[PDB]
Amino acid sequence: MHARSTGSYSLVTQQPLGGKAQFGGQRFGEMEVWALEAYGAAYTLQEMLTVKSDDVNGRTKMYKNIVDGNHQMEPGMPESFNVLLKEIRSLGINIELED
Amino acid sequence: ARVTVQDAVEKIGNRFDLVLVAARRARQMQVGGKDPLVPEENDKTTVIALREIEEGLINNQILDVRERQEQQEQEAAEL
Amino acid sequence: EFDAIKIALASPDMIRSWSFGEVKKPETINYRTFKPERDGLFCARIFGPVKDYECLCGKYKRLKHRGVICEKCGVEVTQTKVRRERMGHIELASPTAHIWFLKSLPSRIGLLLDMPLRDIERVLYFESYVVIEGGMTNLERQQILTEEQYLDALEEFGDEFDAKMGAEAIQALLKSMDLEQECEQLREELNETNSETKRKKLTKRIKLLEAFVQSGNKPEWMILTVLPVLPPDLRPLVPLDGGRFATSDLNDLYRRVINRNNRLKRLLDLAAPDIIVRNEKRMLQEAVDALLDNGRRGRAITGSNKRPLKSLADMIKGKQGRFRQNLLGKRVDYSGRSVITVGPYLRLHQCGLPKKMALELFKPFIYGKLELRGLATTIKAAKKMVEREEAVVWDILDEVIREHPVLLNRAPTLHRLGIQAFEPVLIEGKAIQLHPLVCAAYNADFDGDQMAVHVPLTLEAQLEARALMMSTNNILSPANGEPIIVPSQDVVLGLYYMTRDCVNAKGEGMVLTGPKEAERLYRSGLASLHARVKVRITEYEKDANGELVAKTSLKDTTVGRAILWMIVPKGLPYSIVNQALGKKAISKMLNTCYRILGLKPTVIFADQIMYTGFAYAARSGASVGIDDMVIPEKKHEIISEAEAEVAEIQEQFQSGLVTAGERYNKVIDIWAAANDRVSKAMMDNLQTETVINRDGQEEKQVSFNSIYMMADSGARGSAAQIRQLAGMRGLMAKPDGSIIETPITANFREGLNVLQYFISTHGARKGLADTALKTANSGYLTRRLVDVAQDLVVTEDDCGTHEGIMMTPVIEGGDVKEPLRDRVLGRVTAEDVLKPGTADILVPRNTLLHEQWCDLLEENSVDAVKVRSVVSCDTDFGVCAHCYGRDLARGHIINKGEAIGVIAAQSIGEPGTQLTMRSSIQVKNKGSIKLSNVKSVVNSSGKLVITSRNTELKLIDEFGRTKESYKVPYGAVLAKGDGEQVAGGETVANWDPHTMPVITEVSGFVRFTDMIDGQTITRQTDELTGLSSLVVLDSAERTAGGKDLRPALKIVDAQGNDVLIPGTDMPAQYFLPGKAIVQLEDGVQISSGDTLARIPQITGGLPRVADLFEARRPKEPAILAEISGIVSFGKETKGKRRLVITPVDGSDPYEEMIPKWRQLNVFEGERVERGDVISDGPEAPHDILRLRGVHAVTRYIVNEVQDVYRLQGVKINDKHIEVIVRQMLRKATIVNAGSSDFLEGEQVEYSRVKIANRELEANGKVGATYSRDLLGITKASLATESFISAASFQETTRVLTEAAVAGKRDELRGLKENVIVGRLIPAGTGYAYHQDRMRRR
DNA sequence: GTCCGAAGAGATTCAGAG
DNA sequence: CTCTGAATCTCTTCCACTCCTACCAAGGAC
RNA sequence: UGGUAGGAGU
Ligand SMILES: [Mg+2]
Repeated sequence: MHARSTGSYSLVTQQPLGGKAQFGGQRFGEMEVWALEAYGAAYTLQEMLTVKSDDVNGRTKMYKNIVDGNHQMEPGMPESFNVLLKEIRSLGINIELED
Repeated sequence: ARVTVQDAVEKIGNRFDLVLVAARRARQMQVGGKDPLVPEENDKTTVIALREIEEGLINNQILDVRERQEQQEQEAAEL
Repeated sequence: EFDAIKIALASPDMIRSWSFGEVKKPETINYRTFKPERDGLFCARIFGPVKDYECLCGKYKRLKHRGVICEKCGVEVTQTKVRRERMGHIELASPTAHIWFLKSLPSRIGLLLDMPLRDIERVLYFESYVVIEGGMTNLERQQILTEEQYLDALEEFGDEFDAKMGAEAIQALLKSMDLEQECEQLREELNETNSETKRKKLTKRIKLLEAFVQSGNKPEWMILTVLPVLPPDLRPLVPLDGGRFATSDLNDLYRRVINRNNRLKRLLDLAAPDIIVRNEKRMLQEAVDALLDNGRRGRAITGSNKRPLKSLADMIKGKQGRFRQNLLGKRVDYSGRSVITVGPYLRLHQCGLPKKMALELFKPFIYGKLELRGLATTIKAAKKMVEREEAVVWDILDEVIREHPVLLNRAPTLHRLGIQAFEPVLIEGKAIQLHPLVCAAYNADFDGDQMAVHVPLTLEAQLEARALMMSTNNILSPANGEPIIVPSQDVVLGLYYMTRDCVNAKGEGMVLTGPKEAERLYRSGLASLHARVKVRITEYEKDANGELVAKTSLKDTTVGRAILWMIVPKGLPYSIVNQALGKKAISKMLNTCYRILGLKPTVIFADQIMYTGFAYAARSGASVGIDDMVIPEKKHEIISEAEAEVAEIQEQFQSGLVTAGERYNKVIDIWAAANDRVSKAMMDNLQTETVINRDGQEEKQVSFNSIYMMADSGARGSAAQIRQLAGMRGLMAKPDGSIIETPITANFREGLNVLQYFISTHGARKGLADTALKTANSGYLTRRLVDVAQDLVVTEDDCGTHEGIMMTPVIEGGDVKEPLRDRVLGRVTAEDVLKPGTADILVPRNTLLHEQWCDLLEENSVDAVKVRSVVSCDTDFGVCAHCYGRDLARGHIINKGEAIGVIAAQSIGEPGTQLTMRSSIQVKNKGSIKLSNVKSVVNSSGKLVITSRNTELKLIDEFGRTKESYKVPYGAVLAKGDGEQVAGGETVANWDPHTMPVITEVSGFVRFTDMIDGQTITRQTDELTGLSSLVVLDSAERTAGGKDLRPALKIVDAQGNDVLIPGTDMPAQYFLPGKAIVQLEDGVQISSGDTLARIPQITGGLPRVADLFEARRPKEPAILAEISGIVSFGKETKGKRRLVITPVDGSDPYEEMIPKWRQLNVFEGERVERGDVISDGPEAPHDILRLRGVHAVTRYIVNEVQDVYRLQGVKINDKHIEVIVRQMLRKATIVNAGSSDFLEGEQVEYSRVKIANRELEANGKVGATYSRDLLGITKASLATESFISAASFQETTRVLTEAAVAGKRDELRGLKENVIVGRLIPAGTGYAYHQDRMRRR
């Protein structure tokens, strides 16, 4: 048995999931987002992808909102995507979020 | 402790915009000072909004017209 | 903010623009001091400060200073978080080629320069000199020569010969080359080559040059002059917490590259001899190659313990890369995991949840409630109070989780139902309590199984889980309409025990007032649960629309059935309860309740059924014992008889009378017969074992044996399990697959000796390994299927198209494999269905077929109905709601925004674990004979021999469908004439497969076509006839002269003139294959209808499904007729057999090769229809698509996959396979460019060409013509328009390079791509937001 | 105080053949 | 002797969640 | 700490 509400995070700002060793969060694997989006559930998928995993600003804003009785959500951008952007830019390939 | 959604789905057939309208109504209740229309009995705002949608007194057009009335009241207080 | 992601090859100017500084010193942060070095990979000056809002130096460490730089430190005073964003650069002393654009299958740098990749590799590593600006020299600049050859050239030419070494020469050639002039020259060459093989790779070079021209990038940017460095925080030197620091294996590679570059710079300053400088340049280039892609070229540089270093490329691709591990597999907070256990007290929508787990998961909600109520003033006080788990905290917790659903999922999530939402109830313990009925969908087994829980935080997420994911909503599986909840193990056993009758029991013959009286009697013990009685039952039937009328009558039912009637809802009839109520009966009753009374009564009924079944199964006290499994008394006698027979056969073999193979086959047959007899005797003794004496005389009844009760009810076990428990275990196969001669005589009730146990262990281990690998194979197939069909979403509502596929029941020479009503249920019609009464229509054009419409279709029983399908949908980027039809999970047309692609892929991939890896025609029933594609010739005997290669023998019943259809080979005689009914069991057609007869038109003399004396024909002696029979000699066997002339037979009249075929001017000719025995010699009169010659005469598992969806060409494919016409043979067996065909209206020159080892069965004279096979064998789907169109290949793939799935017993609707097929054939090649700007050889998306053609027909310009193309699922996924979806799937490096050179721009709009980005997916509840965003643009 | 299998698809080549 | 076919080599991928237990890694020289 | 294997559970 294990559970986690908020703990440590890695360099990619995801939770380490050392299991019970370092208070890890259960991984929402690739085959689970398929089932989440097969239901047509978009908002749950968005919150699991951004607010509970990588959006550090989203994380702190959501935590502050919950204790105040509000249940809003700021989507933001996951930090894993920015890490990937920097990784690809490091190979001389230009990645840009053009508007 | 509502167990089914089918009866509320009959009001809004898509069952996908039902989530959107119910979320909007529940956000209106729990964030603003709005008090529920259907009587409340120690229930979360989720089920309160769903029960209102079931009774037929809440719809997307109803929410839109209510928002228009609040906008008119707000602009009236300005002058 | 953003709306697209663009890829471009970065210029060195862009690299410098990104950089906030320069890296020159290889040394990283000092080990002895916490301070980062001045010019290291971790530099505070060129990257962010180590401490946020504080400069490294003390004088500027104060937080007040904003955006200031210390004069000596040279470090900004911003937060440390920018250290992840800041990037640096290093200036390489010498240009180095980018590895990705090299050493690849496309060889883009090689394709640009049009010189062999080995030459590039030779030049880069300083082996062969390539010349630039040759000028007046005889040899061209593109050619490459050796170093000694370069010395000879320089002794020949002093200055005009310029040959550079390494990447510098390549960059010089890239700069020198001009794209547009080479483009026009290559286009001219393409116009001049006129050979398709030369067009290959030349069109590729032209496309690469055009992509470089259109994109705003220059080829010289491919050669790397400035190398970016990753931000230091991304590659961290994490402390060990002990001695020394960790190395990310990336800082090591960067250090190596920097050190080599600095050493090369020092050598340049010192002006070292050219050999040493070239060696150092090679070392630096190799270091850069190792940094960018370790192991791409040569062997990967290893840090220690023989573990290759993980380069930058290696940490993007693969399962361990960002794309799979982190972007799509983000770990989630507010989650927990624990062992699961069964709770029968729970309702359907509820689930157990430990108090400690609930307290930990819902902690922020508890804090908020404490702050609102006022017990805790600050967050720290609330945290301390919760850690103390005081009394008030539990009361607050009960309020929080009162109506907050939690998401529960199993470790493997195959179904859509693999994750479901429940309303939690606080329990004590450490195990999650799960509802027994729910566990069927989860595949949970309650044997150490674990399940993770997740908490939806936002209000939208809570509403979403309640509306969609709650277990009460998921009643019907999306794969097929059958219910997903069903009483499984103990509830079904209890219901079966309750609803059963005993011949004599306490309380028999009573007449009761109602079900309450029956319960009262059973409880008080006056009447038994199985006593037959007469109970007055109030039965409600909804004869009126929305109204129920009561019907009361006396019924002959047992006490148990009457007791069960109380929980049944009002609408259902009483006929369902009166039976024995096995598992199928319970499932049917639940489905009937769902059909009649809706959802809420069905949920209440399911809960009541589960409770009642559990209670009465417990009260029954069913148990298993060693006396329950009874061994038949005749087993010993049957075994003795079988052993006597096998000994007799062995004795016959000893004398040599019977061969060893036939002896083994007879032994196998004898043992199979003995096993069948033993099993039948045991089952007969078991099922009616109990004999009850009632009111005097004895009587027989169905036994109450506990094992038999378990088997009959379907609760557990089967016929095979009982056969193994109380009978012969049967013959067991060897690992190779052969059958062991001696079966396992002993059952499991009695002992098994050592040898029999070993024989059993063979198959047991084989099956275990089969399952262990089936898991992984099915997982991979499911992943490919999900990705190939991610984008499909029901976008529009109606297309108004008329094209559709034809639905007919599948008849494989026997009983109906699939009833017609099952395939067409829930699908709309493309065209109005015609009534069997002529000039009348049964069904309108665009009406959706449901149970009632199908039933009305059943009465008229029309076989062929046209149905709109997914592949025929004309809507671009999605399908309409009408083409898809029913949702298969709810009784409704599919809603807009449904993600049908993922549902289809998961439904297909779920049964994958079940799928393992490794004459005369007589009709059974009477009916009318239908014969199609037939050229019958009758002889004196009245038999009819068909000339056509493919002809269909069909049986018509009274209502008209083909009950049984058999393929009739060419040359099969026919018993009874067509159009008349034939009695059952009568052989309609007869033939000898070994010898193929040859059709003739009129009796007369024969002389062989292209007659040559002796070589064409030579008599062969036969012992049976006693006279030599003419046999056409083989082309190789006969001499050259005879083999050059066509071997065939021409009929001639008795007078001597050649016989011409009736109805045509040309003289009759009949095929004579090489080495074919001819029954009637040339110069011998024949009879009408006689034969002129004789010609001598596959996986069902998961790999078959993988091959079907991959559309791989079979090892031995079949050839077909590309264009209809009369067949001809221009040249025979000269290099390769040549076939020419000409259509009637205008002869068309045709060329075709037929291999010798492949037999050719098409007649030389008979006209062949387009798409007819010339060689029997497996058909490649590409040929089917190219010849017979999209509908035929769709039908073929659907039929084959369904036939594979039917054998295992699974049921998957055809709509999902049709969706996958639609996703497969998305690309169309341009037949003719037309007015539109599309290259002829280029391949474009079918939707784009459809849009362009529609725009052109809107104007006066003529549209382009296209040919559809079929691609495998892997190729289709990798060839999608967006590079993000392809990069996340497979082959990240290849697709990234292809997008880099082409400068692709990704518009998102996908499901996987939006998931990667982090936005709302276009499907489901995000559809409204996405369409609003589209409208605002 | 500081520094140096196995399965498949695909690209390339290569031997036959006219 | 160009030029469709067959030989070779060469790259890529082989499920998904945990429980853990260890092995591993830049100096003396200037 | 972090990367590797090693065994095990479903
Ligand atoms: Mg289990």
